[PDB]
Order: sequence, then structure tokens, then C-alpha cells
Amino acid sequence: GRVRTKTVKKAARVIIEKYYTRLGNDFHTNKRVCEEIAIIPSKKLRNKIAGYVTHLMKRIQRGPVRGISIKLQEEERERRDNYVPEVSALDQEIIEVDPDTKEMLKLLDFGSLSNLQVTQPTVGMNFKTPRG
Amino acid sequence: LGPQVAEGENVFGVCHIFASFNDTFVHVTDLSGKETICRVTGGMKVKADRDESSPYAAMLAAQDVAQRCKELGITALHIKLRATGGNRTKTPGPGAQSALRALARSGMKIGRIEDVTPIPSDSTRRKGGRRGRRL
Amino acid sequence: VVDPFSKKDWYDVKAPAMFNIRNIGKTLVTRTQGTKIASDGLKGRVFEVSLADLQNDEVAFRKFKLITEDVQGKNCLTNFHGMDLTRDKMCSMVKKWQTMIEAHVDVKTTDGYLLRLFCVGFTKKRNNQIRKTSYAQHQQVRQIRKKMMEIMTREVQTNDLKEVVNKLIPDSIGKDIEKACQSIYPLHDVFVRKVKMLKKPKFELGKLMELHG
Amino acid sequence: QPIKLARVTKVLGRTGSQGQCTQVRVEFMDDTSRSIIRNVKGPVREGDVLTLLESEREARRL
Amino acid sequence: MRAKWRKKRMRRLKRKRRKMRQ
Amino acid sequence: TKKRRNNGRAKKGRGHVQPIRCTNCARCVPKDKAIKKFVIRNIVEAAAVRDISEASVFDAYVLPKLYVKLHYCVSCVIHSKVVRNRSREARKDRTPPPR
RNA sequence: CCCAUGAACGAGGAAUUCCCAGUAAGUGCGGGUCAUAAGCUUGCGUUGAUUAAGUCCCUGCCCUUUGUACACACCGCCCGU
RNA sequence: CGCAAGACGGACCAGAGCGAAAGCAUUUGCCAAGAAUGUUUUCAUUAAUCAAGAACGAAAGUCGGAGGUUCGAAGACGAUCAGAUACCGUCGUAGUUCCGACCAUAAACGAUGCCGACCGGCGAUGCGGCGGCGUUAUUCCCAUGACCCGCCGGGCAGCUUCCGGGAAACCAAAGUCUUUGGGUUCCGGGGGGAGUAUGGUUGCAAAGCUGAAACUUAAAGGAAUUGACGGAAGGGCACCACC
Repeated sequence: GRVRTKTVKKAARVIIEKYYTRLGNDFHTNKRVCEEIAIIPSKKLRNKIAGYVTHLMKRIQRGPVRGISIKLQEEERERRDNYVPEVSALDQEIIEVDPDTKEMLKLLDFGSLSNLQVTQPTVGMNFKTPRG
Repeated sequence: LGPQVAEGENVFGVCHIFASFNDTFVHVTDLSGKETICRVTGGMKVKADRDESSPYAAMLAAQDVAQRCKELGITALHIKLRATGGNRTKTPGPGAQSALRALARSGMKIGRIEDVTPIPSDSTRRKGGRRGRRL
Repeated sequence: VVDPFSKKDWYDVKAPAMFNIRNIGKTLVTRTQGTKIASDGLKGRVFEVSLADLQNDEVAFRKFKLITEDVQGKNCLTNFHGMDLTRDKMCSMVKKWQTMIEAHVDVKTTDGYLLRLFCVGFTKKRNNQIRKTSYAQHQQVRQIRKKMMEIMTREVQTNDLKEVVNKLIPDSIGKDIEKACQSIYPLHDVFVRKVKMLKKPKFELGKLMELHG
Repeated sequence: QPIKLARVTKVLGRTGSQGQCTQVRVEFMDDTSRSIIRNVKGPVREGDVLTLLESEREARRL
Repeated sequence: MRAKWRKKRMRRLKRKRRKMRQ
Repeated sequence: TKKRRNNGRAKKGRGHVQPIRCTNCARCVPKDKAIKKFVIRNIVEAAAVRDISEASVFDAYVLPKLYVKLHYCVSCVIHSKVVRNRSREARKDRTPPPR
């Protein structure tokens, strides 16, 4: 079995979180930087950590990572997330509204609006699921 | 023996298959059922009481029945499948499917399959005790 | 040791004229020998033939029992003895969230054929119905049963056996009952469950021959 | 029964008391509209052809 | 012992006492 | 202690329920306590379907169905593995298995 | 170390050890044995396999739910004559 | 294929209904009851619970009559077993069925008296009533029936809640209890001895009701917890398991 242990996974997580900038997509560079920046007493353990580091980097390349969060990239995450459509989806010149909400608005002193268009109510009250 | 008939028409018999849990009967009779053509049971095909209702014994009985009824010209067979009925089990015994498959495979032409096990509107007291069979 | 089938002869069994297919199959009987007459041993026979083997486009879950009323010239002329539904149909209609209304009548035809007719119907769940069950109340059930009995009597006592069978083949009695009971409680699967010949007039060859064509 | 070969298209899994039978979808290269479950014996890969002198029987499935 | 059978045994003793006591 | 709020049956609002017989052992079990199964199957099994279909003297005859009503006493239900013991919390689930 | 004869065995009816690649098996060597002393044992090369990429059928063991009147814990507890 | 007999009313049949409970399931008719609902009807406190007394009371059992299909205590026999006087099998008497008369007991249980008030939510379901789009049977129509959406009252229940309670399990009652009093009946006081003895009383009997003490004993018991175990179920692993 080739399942990574919580020691290797945790160390690789800490390495990505703290030393993201130096870490790259190549395994060998990951191994060298992990040797340089952390005391990893075993070459095999170094290599396991470097492999998980590489896989985690590919995971971030896919996009979001569920198991880690780095603020140095979270700022740019929020930078991308500031998406403003040119025309607001809430500014529709015609809004279909039901007669009951029409009556509610008329009682709300908003019966003189011009964007509202009354809708035909359903002819039946068959909304429940058949029991059984 | 058998009636002369065109080779494209099938003369029908009725195969009452009594699939009990202790024995299986394959009984081909006249369409009216009053005249018996052949009847073979599982116990005429094995020597062990435990195997009287086995699928193999029913298979042997059904093949014997099919051969005998073919030598009298009957080519098609209506099926009346029944369990014990009454108080006892309504589920047919293990030999029902075996007999049906054997009869189909033995060159017989299956007609209409019907289930005729005796169902009461309500019956006498069942053979078991109030607490049933405890073994 | 000697097979008793060497002296058995085969007779064609004919259905009454109300059915499209006349040849319902082949019976057999031992040849006459003194007291044992082949003719007398052929008249008690009952053939339970599916209607689909008696009619062409009709359903197969309705069986008719025909009793061999006379034999002549290797031809066993039968007559209507009764009718039934197959076990599968009866078991398939009885479901667990509906009322089954049953009725029966003892009614004589115009030609003296006393028949016991059984009718079964089931209450029908509506298209928009949310409630799981579709039970009819006791007075509603009694009214539906009364309507079923009146319709069965009306359809039998004013007709003879020929017309009674002719309206049993399409089950027009069940359709009439279902139509008439939709104002009491909508019925779902209405059928004449079983017709049994209670009593029959004494045998006459003329009515048989008029029946066979 | 007519002789008609079938090619493996998917290895469904293992069955049997000791887990020796293998459920596998097999397709006949005559119409590619039939793909029946067959239990097979022995080491079975994906993509071979199984000679079938008998096809009226089906493997337990669903 | 079972309470029902204890009661049955007690009733048997009572029957014996009833018959013996003249 | 009291195991079930419904006492293992469905008898609420009435005093007596007519018994029935277990289809396996013939034990007298109250009707609303007996475990009922409605078996819907074919008189011809799946393996035998093709032989009967190709031995038929009809076309699209369709095989008849068999309709079985089984009533099991609790011991027979448990032995036949149609119901099982459930955890103290899973016991409360009256939802039938999806099947 | 030397010099013919012979018991016995034709794959060993029950019941079954142990076996995932330099593995099983095929043999020789070296130690512990040891004043001489290996059918044992502990290591070693020496030939290379149709077989398995699976399962809970058996044998067990573990876990979960469940019952318990057991807690010395079923080799328990306990009833009656 | 018929005939006869005596039972029994399948499926529909439900955490549905009715009844004081025991109990009650094929049409159909008759008879007399009954809850709930509706009510701008009537009386006007007539009520609640109840020693005494009374009606009913599963099954088994008892006495007499009829019947007697099935099942079936007892009993006979066949198996199993070390032995089985049992479980299992073939029979099979009383009984099981009906009528009359006794018996009055059940884990007769919701192991929870009845009447009244108050205290959450939710979806169902049965009955009655009320209101409402629409669909359907509705033949110039309204009705009414089947649905659909609500509401009200009385029921059988269910889910949920940190109402509160409780040893807890659990209970919307088993809550409104040391912040202890709405009314009232029955009834318990460690475990055995023992529902025994005796007396009385009821019964044809079987037995029912009432019902001790000597003596003996440091626990018996309830709920829940963790283990261990199961001839309980479901998963997983293992060439010291199998294939």
C-alpha cells in the first residue's frame, strides 16, 4: 500500500502553508527546498514529504484545496472573486409577480410601480405529494 | 393410438403439475381432464424419500410424461400448476420449475400456464398446534 | 399389461356458435363395449377454455367452461356451463388501499337457465388524489352492490343464454355497472367474476342445434 | 445452439463461494445491441474473446 | 420453579388435602 | 423494561385482533402482529423463461404471475432473515427498505 | 574404508500440515552440535515453475448491532426431585 | 363430475372503525340500541366518584340436549436421544361447533382508575359540520357523489420539543409536587413463608372471594453503564483460512 501517513501529510501541509513561494511543480526542487528549509532526518522521509508536496501543488493547480489554506494566495483568491456583471441580474425591466404579492405591494404603498407584471395563478391547488 | 391430424396442428392436453414439498406429480389428461393420458411422480423415478420432490426427480418424471404423450400424438400442453393448498403451503414445491423446464425442453409446446392451488375463503384448523411446529 | 389406449378413440370438441373459434380441441374415450357406451361417457365433460382460444381479439384472463351436451359423428357438441377469471387476474386486482365491492345474483334467463352471477368491483383512486386510501363508506358500498345486482338481473332475466353469453364475452355487464356506479363511488376494475350454472332446462336437441349455428 | 463468440467489454466483479467466478459484460460482434452478463472461470482480462456455444443462460445480476 | 407450575403443584396438594380430610 | 411503544404490534384502539397462522410453522400469531410479506413473482423462474417462451404456441403470450401472501411469526421472521434486530435508535425507523 | 542374498513400497481408502518470485521443489556445504559424531537445528549458495491479484465456503480472530437473571464473568448462573 | 356434512369467513384488512370491557369482518332483511356532529329546541343543577348490591365478562373447565368437518389435551404407536415419560411424525378421546344452565378467572395490559381545569409545535387519519379556485360522474340545471384546499368539534394514533417531570427507561402526561391541598374510589409498606394454613362464604365439581401466623432472611428488586458470553444477526482480515 502507498497511502501517505499523517506525519508525511502534515509536514507537507506545513511546508506548503509556510514556504509556498519557493516550492515548485518539480519533485526534485521540492526535495531540495524541503531539505534546506526543514530538518528531515531521513532521506526516505524527505522524499515522501517532497512527493506529497508535489501532489499538493498539482492539486492547487487544479484550483481550490480543501485541506489547506494559505493567506498569501487567499488575497489573490479574493482578488479574482471580485466579479461584477456589467448588467445587474436584479435589474430586470419586467418582473413577473403573482396577484397576491400584487395585493401585498398595493397595501405596502407600492402599487404604482411600473416594472410589475401580474401572472396567471394556477387553476388548481395540487401541490402536495401523494401520500403513501 | 393417437389421432390422425395435420402436421401443422397441435392436439392439446392439460398437464396438472402437483408440486408438493414431499413429492411432485406430472399428470397429463384430456382437455376436459376426465380422461387420463399419463401420470408420473417423483417417487416413480428415485429410491430416496428425501429426493421424491427433488428437481431432478421432477425432471425425470416430466421427460417420461413428455415421451409418453408424444407417442400418443399430443404435442401441446396446457399447464395447471398447484401447491398443496387448503390449510397448508400455497407455494409450489421445488419440482414445479424443474417439471416445467423439462416439459418445454422435451419437445412439448407449452400452451397457457395457470395456477390452481386450492385457496380457501376460510378453512378448517391448520394441522399445526397453536404454537406451531417447534422443531 | 396391454395398453388401454389402443381401444380409445379421439373426438373433436365443438364450441357453441357464440364463439368465433369452434374447434376447442380433441378429447378421447374408450370405444363402446356392452354397458360401456362411448356416447354416455362423453356427456359429463367440462372444458375450461380461455376466451382467447374461443374468440380472436378478446382477452385471455376470462375462461369459459363448456359442457359437452351431446355427441354425434365424432363431434362433441358442447354448451355454456359457466365462466371464470384466471387466478392471476383476480389476485392482480385485489390491492391494499381500496374497497372491494362484491355482489351475486341468482337469476333465470328467458329459456329457464338459472344462473348465479358474481360481480366484483374496486374503488378507484382519483387523478389528483393525495389521500393514500380510496375506501367507500358502508352505505356507498351497499348502494354500489345494489346497483350491481339490479344491472346483473336486468341484463340476464330479459335475455336467453345465447344473448347472455354474447354480452359476457365483451363483459358489457361489467362496463354497464362501472358506468352506473361512477356517481356513487368511481369504480376501477369491474368484472363479472364468475358465472356458475345453477340449474338448466331438460335437454332438447333442437335448442342445441340452434345454438350450434 | 448457434456458435457465436463474445468479447469482454467490462469486468463487473467477483462472485462464487470462494470468489472464483467473475461477472463480466460480454458483447457479441454481430449487432452491438446486446451486452449480457456472463460469469466466467479463471484469470480473465479485459478485451479478450470468449467462445460461446451456449448463450441461452445468463449470469445473476441486479 | 415456574410460578404457573408452582401454583399447579400447590393446587394438587390442596386436592390431596381435600380428599384425605374426612 | 418496555422495548417498544407499540408493544411490537399495531393494536391501538381495539381489544382483540383475530389471529392467523404462520406460513412456516403454523403458530397462532395476531394478525396485526404477524409480519406480512406480499411475494410478487413469476410462475416460471428467470432461467426457465426462455425455454417456456420458445415452447409457447402463442406470441407475446406473457407469463402469468404468482401472488403469495406470507404471514410469519416473529421467530420465523427472524430465522428467515426478513427482519433483523436493530439498534435502540434504528428500531424507531418504520420506513420500508428502498428495495 | 571392505564382501551376495531381505524384509518393504506399484502414489500410500480416513485426515490433512506448509507454501505470494530466485517463493515451492531439486539437491550439497558451514556452524551449534563435537575427544571422532548429523536423519536435528541454524545460515549458505546451488534449478526455476501451470499456478494467485481473489473470497469469506471452512478454520479461526477482530469489530459493530443485539440479548443477558453472567461480573469468580458460560468451565457462569440456576431450578426441581 | 356430482352429492353430503360440519366448521371457517382468505385476499380487501390498515398502528382503520365500533363496543363498558370481554370482544366484533360474506351479502340481505327485520328489531332495538349508540357515540360524535348540528341546534338562537326543552328541563334547569337534575352532577362527579362511589361501602352495600347488581349486569356483563376470552379461553379452558362443569352438567344436560344436538351435532361431530377439521384440529386436538389424555392415550396408542413410530422416531430422536445416553435416557425423552418432550420437542418431530401417524393416529386419536374429552374438547373444539350450536342450545340451556353453571364457572367468574387471564400478561382480562396502556403492566397507567374516573371526572374537571390549565400547559407547545407539526403533519396525518376516522366521523359530523362549515367555507372555497378548480377536476370528474355531472345530458336544457342546481344538487349531491369522488377528488383538491382550508376551518371547527369529538375520536384512534404518530412525529418533534430543554413545558415540565422522573431513578432512569421514558411520559405532552407518567407535567402543572418541599413554590407540596380541584373532587373522589380502589390499593402498596424489605425479601421469603404465601395467596399458603385456618375460619367464613359461593360453586355440581374444578375451584372463586376473603385471608394469617410461627418461622426465616440482608438483601430481593427497578433503571441504566462497562465488560464477558450467546448453539443471535451484520461487516472485516488471514496460504499458521479457503479457493
